[PDB]
Amino acid sequence: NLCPFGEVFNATRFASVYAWNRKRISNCVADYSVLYNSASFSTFKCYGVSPTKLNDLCFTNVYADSFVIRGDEVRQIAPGQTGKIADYNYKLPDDFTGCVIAWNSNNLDSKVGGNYNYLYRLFRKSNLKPFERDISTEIYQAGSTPCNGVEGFNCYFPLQSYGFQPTNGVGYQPYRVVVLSFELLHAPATVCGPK
Amino acid sequence: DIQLTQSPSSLSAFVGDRVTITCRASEGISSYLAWYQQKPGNAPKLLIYAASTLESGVPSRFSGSGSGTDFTLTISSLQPEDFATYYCQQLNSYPGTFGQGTKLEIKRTVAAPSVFIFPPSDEQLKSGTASVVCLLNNFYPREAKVQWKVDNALQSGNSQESVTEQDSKDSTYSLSSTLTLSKADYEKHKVYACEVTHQGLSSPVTKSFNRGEC
Amino acid sequence: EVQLVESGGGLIQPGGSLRLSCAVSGFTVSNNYMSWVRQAPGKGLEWVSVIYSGGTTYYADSVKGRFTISRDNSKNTLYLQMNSLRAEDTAVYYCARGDVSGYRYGLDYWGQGTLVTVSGASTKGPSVFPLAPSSKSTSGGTAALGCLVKDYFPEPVTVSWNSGALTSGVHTFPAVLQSSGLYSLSSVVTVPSSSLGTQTYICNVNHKPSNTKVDKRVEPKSCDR
Ligand SMILES: *[C@@H]1O[C@H](CO)[C@@H](O)[C@H](O)[C@H]1NC(C)=O
Repeated sequence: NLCPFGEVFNATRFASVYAWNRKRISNCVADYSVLYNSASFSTFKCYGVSPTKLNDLCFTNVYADSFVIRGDEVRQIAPGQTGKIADYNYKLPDDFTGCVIAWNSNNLDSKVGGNYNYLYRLFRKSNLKPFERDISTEIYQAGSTPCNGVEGFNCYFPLQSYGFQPTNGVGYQPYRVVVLSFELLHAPATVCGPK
Repeated sequence: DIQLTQSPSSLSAFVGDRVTITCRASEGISSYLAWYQQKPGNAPKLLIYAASTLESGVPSRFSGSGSGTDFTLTISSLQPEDFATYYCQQLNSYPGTFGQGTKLEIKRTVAAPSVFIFPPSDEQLKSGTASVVCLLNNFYPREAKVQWKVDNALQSGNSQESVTEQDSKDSTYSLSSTLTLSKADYEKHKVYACEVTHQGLSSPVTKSFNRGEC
Repeated sequence: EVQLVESGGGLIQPGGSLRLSCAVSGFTVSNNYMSWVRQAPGKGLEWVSVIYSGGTTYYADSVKGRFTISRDNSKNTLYLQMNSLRAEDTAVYYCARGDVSGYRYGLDYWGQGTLVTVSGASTKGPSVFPLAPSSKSTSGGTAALGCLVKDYFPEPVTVSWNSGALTSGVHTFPAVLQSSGLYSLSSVVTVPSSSLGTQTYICNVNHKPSNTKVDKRVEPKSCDR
């Protein structure tokens, strides 16, 4: 009964970071060695866990979050970071326990002319709390007069398209990111490594 | 980092001319580019954003195009109020690098400068310094070269230049260059000269004097 | 009617501190990306810093550790605390609405600007010297004469000829900043060489910072024996 990591990492389509995807991994045997022993990732950072010791560990549940961001934004998917992504799209807690895995996806997510399907929230009055997902498309009021759903002066559409083209500098190319959260509650452990 | 090369540095045009200003990014920045206009003594004004979106209130004659590395600002029919400096700006990443700028000046026929050289005054010499001045008067285009020579040694590193704004009546420029030496150095030589290179001159013009009315 | 009004600029010595303010009306500062951009005399534009509505701040590498952007939601005002000021920080500082990274809208509204001068130079009135017309080179044509307005601080100076009666042919040049930190400027006028013996030419130089008012008679140079 293997954990369906293949469904998460090898998904034909990833979510936009503002509407990041969460998959609750539970009741399965998890071989994390298929991930660590893979020359496919540019980023593989773990927090509160050793990456090689993951196969010895047992968790209540594991969460697999996934989205697409720029290469220069992958550094914001870590505890204690600021920026448009950490502040208005996907926020990790300071006591984060889990892994952050990223890889270049220029061959899949960039289009000759611009993709436009991948978005990010550009306007938000306040920063997100950790693991908050805001999918509101309400017109952003930058002044004193209400917008009333009409894009215009001091009334912006809150989301912005990435517009990924294969002629972008590496730090501006699309990157697929999978964040694995490790949950440890006073309840039975449903996700254990191979025994 | 991303470098923006804006070209040309200066452009000559008439009211009614179609003008194109170019901007070239060192890497693909998709449509993250803006265009600004700035008049002397004034804050910049946004013309175009998101590479090709005309900012509200900006006249239809201004238009931007491009995506990736190569961008252009077009002014389909110059109006008198469009003679200004124009800047491109990348909005892809910090530090939001601006281009070097393009000054859009009035086109005029070529005019050679009248060259005058002024020795240091006796009053100035009393206080220990000597300023030698070279004036290049009412010329067009702005491109001029001033070469100082002291006893035929080409001087480098001891002169400073200033140019006027293009004249509101005859569309010319004027230029002043000052060669600064100590009084002791000034008295160690005889021939002081400035050689001028300009498109309106068939060959360089040299104005000179010999220290001590010699 | 969008309005951005900067204040707080002025003369300051290297190593000193200064706070700029920017009172805003027409949009809510706390709800917008607000930037500081600066322009050194005769140079281009340079973005300085940004504050996000959420609180995040970014700076240009040249101002990191010395400048702090902040705001006051209640006064709809933006601030820039400038510590350890250097001569290079001499620029006109503009507050503008917008950001410069993944923000396609650009900087749509800018204030009038505030000039910050970072210099250790002492305020000094200029010395005024004549640029005597070449009397030896007279040909029944055009002569040039002038005034060298040397070693003054700060800007500006005003130059007039014959108390305003001589205006045509006059070119007062932009001042240049010398390596001593003082300014120097020249004002020239082209006149008919036939008038060098019958017409008096005087440049009237005014430097308000030092309360200096100098009138200089410019005459063709005389012989020696
Ligand atoms: C994704 O597909 C590749 C190619 O078949 C495979 O090597 C890899 O193990 C798959 N990933 C997972 C987690 O199943």
